[PDB]
Amino acid sequence: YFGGFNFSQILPDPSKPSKRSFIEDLLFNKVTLADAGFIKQYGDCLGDI
Amino acid sequence: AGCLIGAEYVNNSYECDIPIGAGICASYQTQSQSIIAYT
Ligand SMILES: *[C@@H]1O[C@H](CO)[C@@H](O)[C@H](O)[C@H]1NC(C)=O
Repeated sequence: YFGGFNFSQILPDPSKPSKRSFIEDLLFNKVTLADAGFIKQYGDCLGDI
Repeated sequence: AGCLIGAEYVNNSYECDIPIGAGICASYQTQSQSIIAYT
């Protein structure tokens, strides 16, 4: 309770494991990443599919 | 960022001394003298 101000969309929620707010979830889903190799990818690159 | 050879992972948390990768740092700590890796 903050005097009637509603900060529920900007404060995080512990339901999801990556504790991001609603607006942060929209901003992260909106930008489509190029899926670079910042995660290891050579096991994917070995299996030709 | 790959895998580390020569440093033992611990379940602690300090400030970052030598940055390795996605949230992992390494340091030279007394607890015999050895190199440890931590988040
Ligand atoms: C505004 O606050 C109420 C609690 O008084 C909450 O139930 C509601 O979900 C909030 N609005 C939004 C859009 O989350």
